[PDB]
Amino acid sequence: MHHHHHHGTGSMTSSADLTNLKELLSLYKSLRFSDSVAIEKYNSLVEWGTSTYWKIGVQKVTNVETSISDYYDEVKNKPFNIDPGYYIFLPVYFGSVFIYSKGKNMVELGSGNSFQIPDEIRSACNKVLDSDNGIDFLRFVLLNNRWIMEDAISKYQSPVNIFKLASEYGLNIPNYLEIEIEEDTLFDDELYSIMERSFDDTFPKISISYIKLGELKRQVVDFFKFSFMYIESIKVDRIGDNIFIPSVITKSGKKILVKDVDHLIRSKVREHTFVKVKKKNTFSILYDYDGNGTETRGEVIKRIIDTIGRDYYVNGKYFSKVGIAGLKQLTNKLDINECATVDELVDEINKSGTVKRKIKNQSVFDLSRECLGYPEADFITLVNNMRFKIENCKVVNFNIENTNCLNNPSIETIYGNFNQFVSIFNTVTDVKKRLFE
Amino acid sequence: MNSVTISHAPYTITYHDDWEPVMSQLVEFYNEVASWLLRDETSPIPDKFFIQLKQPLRNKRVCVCGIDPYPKDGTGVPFESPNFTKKSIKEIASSISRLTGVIDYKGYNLNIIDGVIPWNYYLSCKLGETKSHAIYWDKISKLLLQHITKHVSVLYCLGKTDFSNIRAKLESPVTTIVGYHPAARDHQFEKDRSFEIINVLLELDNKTPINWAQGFIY
Amino acid sequence: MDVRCINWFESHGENRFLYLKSRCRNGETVFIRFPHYFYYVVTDEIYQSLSPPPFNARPMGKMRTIDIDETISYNLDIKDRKCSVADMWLIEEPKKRSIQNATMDEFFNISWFYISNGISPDGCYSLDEQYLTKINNGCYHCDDPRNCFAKEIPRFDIPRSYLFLDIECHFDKKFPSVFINPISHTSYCYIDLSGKRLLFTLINEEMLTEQEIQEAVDRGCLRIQSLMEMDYERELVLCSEIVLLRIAKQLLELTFDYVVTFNGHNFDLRYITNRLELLTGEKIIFRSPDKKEAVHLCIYERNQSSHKGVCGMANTTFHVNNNNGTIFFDLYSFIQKSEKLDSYKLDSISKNAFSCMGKVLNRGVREMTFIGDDTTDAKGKADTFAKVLTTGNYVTVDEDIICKVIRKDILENGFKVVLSCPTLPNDIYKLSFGKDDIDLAQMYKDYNLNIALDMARYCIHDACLCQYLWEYYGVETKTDAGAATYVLPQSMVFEYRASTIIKGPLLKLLLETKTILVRSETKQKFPYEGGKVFAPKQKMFSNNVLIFDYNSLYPNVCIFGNLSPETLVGVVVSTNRLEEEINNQLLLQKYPPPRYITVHCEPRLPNLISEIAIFDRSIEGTIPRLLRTFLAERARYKKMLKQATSSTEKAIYDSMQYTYKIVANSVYGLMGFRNSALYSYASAKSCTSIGRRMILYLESVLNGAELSNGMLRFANTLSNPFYMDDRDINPIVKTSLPIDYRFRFRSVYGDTDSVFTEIDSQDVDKSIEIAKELERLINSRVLFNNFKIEFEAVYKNLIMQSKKKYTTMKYSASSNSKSVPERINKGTSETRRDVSKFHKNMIKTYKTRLSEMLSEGRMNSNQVCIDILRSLETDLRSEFDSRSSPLELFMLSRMHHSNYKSADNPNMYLVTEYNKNNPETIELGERYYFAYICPANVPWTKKLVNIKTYETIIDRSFKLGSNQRIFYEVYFKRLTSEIVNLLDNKVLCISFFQRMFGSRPTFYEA
Amino acid sequence: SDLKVATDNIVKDLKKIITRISAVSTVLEDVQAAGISRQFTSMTKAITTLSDLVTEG
Amino acid sequence: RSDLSDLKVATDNIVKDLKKIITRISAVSTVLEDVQAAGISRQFTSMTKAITTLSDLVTEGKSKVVRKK
Amino acid sequence: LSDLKVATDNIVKDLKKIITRISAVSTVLEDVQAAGISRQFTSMTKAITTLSDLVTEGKSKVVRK
Amino acid sequence: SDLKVATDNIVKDLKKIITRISAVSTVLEDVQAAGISRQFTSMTKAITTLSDLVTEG
DNA sequence: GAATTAAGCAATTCGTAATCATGGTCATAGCTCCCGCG
DNA sequence: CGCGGGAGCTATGACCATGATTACGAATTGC
Repeated sequence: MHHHHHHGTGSMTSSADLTNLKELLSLYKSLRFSDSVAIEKYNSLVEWGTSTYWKIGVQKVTNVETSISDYYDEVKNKPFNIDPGYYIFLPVYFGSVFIYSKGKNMVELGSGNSFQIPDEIRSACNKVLDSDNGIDFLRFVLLNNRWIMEDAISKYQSPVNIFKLASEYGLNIPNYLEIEIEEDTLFDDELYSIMERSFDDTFPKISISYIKLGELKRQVVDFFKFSFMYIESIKVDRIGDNIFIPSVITKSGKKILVKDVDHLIRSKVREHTFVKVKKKNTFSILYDYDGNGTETRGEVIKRIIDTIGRDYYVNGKYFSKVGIAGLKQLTNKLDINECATVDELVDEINKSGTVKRKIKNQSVFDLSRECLGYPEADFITLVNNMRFKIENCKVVNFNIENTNCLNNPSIETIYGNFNQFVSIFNTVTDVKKRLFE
Repeated sequence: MNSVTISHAPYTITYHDDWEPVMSQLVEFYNEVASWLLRDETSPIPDKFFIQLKQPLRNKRVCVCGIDPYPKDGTGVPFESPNFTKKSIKEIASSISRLTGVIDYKGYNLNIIDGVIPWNYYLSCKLGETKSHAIYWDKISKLLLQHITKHVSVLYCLGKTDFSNIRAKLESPVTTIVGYHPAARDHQFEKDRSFEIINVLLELDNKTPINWAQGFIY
Repeated sequence: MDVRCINWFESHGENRFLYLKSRCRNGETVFIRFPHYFYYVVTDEIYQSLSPPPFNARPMGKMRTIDIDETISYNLDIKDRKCSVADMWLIEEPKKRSIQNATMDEFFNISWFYISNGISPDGCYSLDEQYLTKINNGCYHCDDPRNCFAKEIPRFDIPRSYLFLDIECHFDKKFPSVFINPISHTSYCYIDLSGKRLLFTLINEEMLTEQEIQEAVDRGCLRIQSLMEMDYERELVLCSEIVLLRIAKQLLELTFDYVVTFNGHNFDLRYITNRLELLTGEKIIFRSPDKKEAVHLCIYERNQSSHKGVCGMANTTFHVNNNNGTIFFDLYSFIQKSEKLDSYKLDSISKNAFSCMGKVLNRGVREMTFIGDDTTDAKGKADTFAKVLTTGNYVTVDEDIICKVIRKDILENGFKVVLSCPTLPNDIYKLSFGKDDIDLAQMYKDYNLNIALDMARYCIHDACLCQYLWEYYGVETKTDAGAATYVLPQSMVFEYRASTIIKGPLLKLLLETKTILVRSETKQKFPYEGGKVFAPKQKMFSNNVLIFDYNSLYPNVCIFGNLSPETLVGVVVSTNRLEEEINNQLLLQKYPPPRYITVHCEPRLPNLISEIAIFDRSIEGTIPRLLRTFLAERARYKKMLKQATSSTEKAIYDSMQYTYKIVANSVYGLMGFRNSALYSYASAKSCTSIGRRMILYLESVLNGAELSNGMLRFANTLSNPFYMDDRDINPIVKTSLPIDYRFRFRSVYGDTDSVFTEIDSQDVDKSIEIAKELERLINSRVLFNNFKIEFEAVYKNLIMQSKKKYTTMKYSASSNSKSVPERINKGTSETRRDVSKFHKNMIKTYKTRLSEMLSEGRMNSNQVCIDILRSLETDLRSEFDSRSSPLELFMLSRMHHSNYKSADNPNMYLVTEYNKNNPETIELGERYYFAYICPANVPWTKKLVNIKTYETIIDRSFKLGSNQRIFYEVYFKRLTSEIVNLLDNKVLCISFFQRMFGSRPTFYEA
Repeated sequence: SDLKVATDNIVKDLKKIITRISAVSTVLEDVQAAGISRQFTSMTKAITTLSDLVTEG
Repeated sequence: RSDLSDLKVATDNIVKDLKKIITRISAVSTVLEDVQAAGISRQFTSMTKAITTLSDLVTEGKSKVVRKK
Repeated sequence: LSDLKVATDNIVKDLKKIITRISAVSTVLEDVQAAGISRQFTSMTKAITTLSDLVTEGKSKVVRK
Repeated sequence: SDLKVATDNIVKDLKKIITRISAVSTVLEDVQAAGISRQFTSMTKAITTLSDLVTEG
């Protein structure tokens, strides 16, 4: 029976498994850059490598710290002399740092979770990555619902023409200035201030990254002063159709900018207590520090909501509003003209082929969840703890089964707005009935 | 570099300092297999059985493992042919020429490459026979290849039927490549790209890629 | 022309031929050569699209191709399964041809030869000789296996030839080497075509002096100098080792039906062929039946890599590359695959197999006479013991005392043997063929003629022991049953695991049903939930426990639920409860409950909350029709076993129904296995879900069941849980029992397919009668469709340590109160092979003592806790001080493999150190005896560090040194932990375990 | 009631101290946490001696 | 309040001020010991309530500053 | 009482407790003056003046000369 | 009603201390006499500070 | 020369290794007083 | 008289040692 081998080996010498191993190598070199999906693909491919070649030099990973600091260097807060040569200056922005690696998902620094981005920004990033293969990742900044490319770190080419292409497909970019130097100019506070002024961007920048033409391992330089300013109140500001930013306010009226809700709650900002800020020339930037109080995560979220208002819930990086919710919210989430009833809505969805295709592909629960701007996992956790009475795909009656989810105030706020969610869900079930049935 | 006594016909085994922890057991096995081995006219010269023991193992990171020497005109170094009449080393030269593009070569040698130790599993074969001295070289081959796979990172095996049990023959897990034999029909050694796979698997283990163009003889 | 198929076998390269070894009625062996093709199945348009024309193409009819893809659906908008009916052709190719979009490529070419030509591999066939083309004497060529193999005559008996052998080799060290140690003895059991069972042993004359040789000739052992002088009739023949090996080569080159040797491919036949290349250079040449090709005997090492964890190499079996049609059978590999024993060497296998009860009629000072017959033991056990005792030399008495046989007399229905035994008090003892109290290295060291004849007797005992193990396990009948059932060659029956042995009857099923199952997408990985093992509600039962086991539960689950990959309409999943309720309502409307069954399973993904699989029961699938065929054929062969009178036909039909039982149990496991041809994650997970639901249903009706006034009242409503059923749902059920019975039933435990019901009664025959009433009432009213339970046993004094670990006495349905209790132990330390025999014996005696306190009456557990702790303390200190118990009673075992996540595991390193230091090579899958050894100079140790570094593998050559000792403390730790887990109060047990070993004992929580 | 108003303004001044350390205690460093935990444990040792001296007499 | 370029001077202020109130409370400790040694009859239930309130206040102060990591 | 070492040790260790207690009296008087409650210190002034007279007499009588 | 009896007990303890120093003071010897004199300078400094606190109003 | 198979999970026990509760010890800041030198 | 050097008490966080907890893997049985 040696027409069947003694212990049969696969076609692991073939060129297809060679390309699979090269994909494993390229994904291992960008293991910290990639999302959770490419990490799971890497783990499955390492399992394949152990199954075939009996030992692989790399190993399966469970948690990966998402850090692009290997392509960066330690930041300095002292004035320093710079070398002569060509230099490209790119501002580093205040908001949450995100990267778009070759896994075609939007990777978040510090947690590695894949963030949900709009379709036009996704298409522009895909066209940027398909135009130029040599880009390792696309560093982005999320603040005030604006996806802006802070930097485009690549090995071979400069980021200047990459930023020009990003301007071509519609990605928002900072102003690039190629300013050369002759002598060893001391990079002091005045030259940094006039450089930030010459950037001429109204968006909040925290530091400035200078780019060498032919040298990698790029450096960020930050000038700031640690300050401790007393706090009057925490006020919310409108940055979108339904969502809000936290903005913490001192006694004098200086607006200390907060990166996101997670930045506000990991530093444990309390009313009438001191906070750690990075003092700048114009803006005030809160430090990325951890609070030292004994108050837990749910209780600090609860007291932040109680100070802001009980009609607010945490939606990822931004707070959000609840209230009356009819056809206009579904209209603005369908990016079409205003509606008074179901019939005009379904007729103009029949007019709009792309909108009809998006209705067909997306489920009714996902559509109605995105209509009211709910978080994904938090709303799944809320629905998974309660029962429903359903007739003809419509929630005619709902009652809550587990009270233990209501200690989280975001879950309680979505449970308060669940009547409007039920109304909008009945509307979208009616729409899906009058289109595809 | 180091030498131990042998009661039988080679009478001397020259080995490197990193080949030391297997030598007492290799002499123990050879002193019981050689009295029956040396009756047959071996394809390598019996003084050339252990040339590959004169090679260090720390600098080697990949091992090209054949099952036996060539049945005629055995040099004693695996896949070494100054005459270059052997078909197997001709297919190795063809595959490395497909890797590099270097088509103007007189011969090929896997011994001269940095990081490559060419290996015969069974260290000798009878003239005109394949796997003839397998029963003599079985435990010796298990011991010596276990030492190599403890030292090197990637194991490359030039036989599908011959090296099908290579995970049983080695006690420690190693990166093993059970590739097709160069003399195999249906052009399966022409089809596969195992040396590229060797290079990729070595960069997965943070090792230096093999300059395969070093093995060409001009 | 009437033949019966012996073996099927393929040509070794060059032209690829398939041969059939067959036997006529007169005993003449008939070989039929077939052209073996690479069979391929394509559609009509692919068949005409082939640029090279096929060698052969037979019209296979309109066969449906179904895409079996488990695609989850988050709504009920599920597309229909891709069924494409097309004309299909069997592309028979002499060379391997890569055909794009060729379906049914998973099956073997030998199975495609079998099903398409209508040939059963275990079948008797009248051959049309016009299709047979004669090649040479005894070999034919059949180019048309359709019309030639068309007449299936019934089964006729055949004179099968056999060569059971075993060899002995000289050794001064622990294990022989081939190159420096000669062969001393080669014994054979030459059963030829005439049935003349010849038991002859070859003596090596080079290990004897010349005066010793002529003394052996004068003692009756003839001496030969060549092959032509050799006579197989004389039992003891002296020769040189070259003549001995040429006799071995001549015997192995003979075309036997079965050459069977225990550990022979690994050791005996390999040593024979290697020493044959050594001394004379000859080779055991296996020639083809048409004599075109001739191959030499080369033992190829076949390793079975595991499929769990790191997918390391798990088992290693050694085989012979013969092409003459002989099924070279290694019994060591077969009993390694089948039986669960501590060591698989021949002594322990013969001890477990040939065990008999022997009463004592005559007692002596040193000669103790044992008589065994049908009164002492079961029917046929004493006859088997006499059959082994015909060539046997040593009998082990009461598992401890090994006795040499002085004189042996074979009775008509039993045996009569005197034994070298001390005088013993009891009358009935267990007689078995265990170890052999000789030291074979020293016995070879002082080698003289009496030693040579004694180990010739031991060698012929081992060679005939291969025959007695062959007939004990029914390996010829199991081989024929596996050939007919799995539709494999007779050589290929045991050498393949579940997937290849299901690919035959699945090929049969797919060609009757005109179905093709294809998997276009890749197969991804999910864990799921198996059967529901209930928590035992009481740790002890003084009452009887009724055992209601489902008759092949998961086959009935698949047949009932139509749980096949192609009958899966879709998998409905929900990430939220609202979509779950919408999908529940739309599943109630869209798929009606009689035609479709909705199986509420666990989620395959962590974000999902529900996963419902829908199965169409309008037509039955591959899994239900395959399992219905398996269960119907098992019932049919069991029925013919009931209407059989001869022991041979009874053995054939018993092996037939056993093989159908094994393959029907295997269909479950191949659905969950990812790489199988039966793979369906939805159908396997639905099988476990529906089986769990039936377990909950049968437990819930039997929880609190009250049989009052001759009427059975079930506590819960008798509803079919999957759908509304037409049958009656009234829980109060009339019985056929007397009115005075007022008994309460409590379902205390539940297995994967068994539900344990505790009746409050303690009378045995009453419990058996009431439980038979419960079984028939459940099968008539509680259960439904194909679901039937079989009452297995009444468990008297059932002692459950934990889940899946219990010890009890068997009172089966056929048994009664007057019958002797039979000890069923399941999952506890007596079945455990990582538990020493000392631990097993003491847990048996102390559990019997606690069973005795439960049988005497209600008395407090504090005092009994105290006295068991005192008796245990006395016995463990006496064992630690005296060390009177031998090395064998303190000896654990382990299976060796390479399925290890960590490369530096001390088990793998320990077996590596054994194979590197000691000449015995432990293979993968080998079971090795190990013990815990520390130097004797150390004192009694409370705390434990590096226990696994104290492991040392013990073989037959190992002797305990004076400076070394057994580490008894971990044995006492494990044993004391098992005592205190059975005990009630924790407080005294923790104090005892801290005063004896200084640790906190782990306690099971119910 | 001199000790009453004495304990009253110790309560008032200590509550002012608790409010200002509550204002600054979100952002305290490690060696600060060490030193002020030392200083607070010295003060609670002082009030433990107070409790023992006013309970026993 | 307002802006602090370095917190650490205010930390020196709270350390010295809390040292001052420890000197006050040790002073009232060793003068309450003096009036207990004087032998005058007193009722210190209100002192027990006051030190209970003081203990609650200092445990509130210690509950969120003592433990790191 | 020989060598007067124990008496000197006693009159060193007691006066440290005495200065601790009179600093405690001054500290608690500063505390109750910082309370804001109106108080009168006539008899306290009389006691302070007579203990000042006694401690000046003790200082005049404790001189080594 | 408590500080006056506290300083009365202080005056009584100082009376006992002054009488025992007057008893032992037939011989004092210079180094411990100078130490007690510097302790009396600390005494009159504390008395001067408390007299300032009672005369400041 | 090559040629593929390979049953599922539940559940328990024993040993090993990472992690943490508890406790001992050691620097270490506070911190408080004794002595002293101008 | 006033502040520095020094010496000794005194808790107190950081760190190390010991032992109990728990995940983690192998062995094994069961069904």
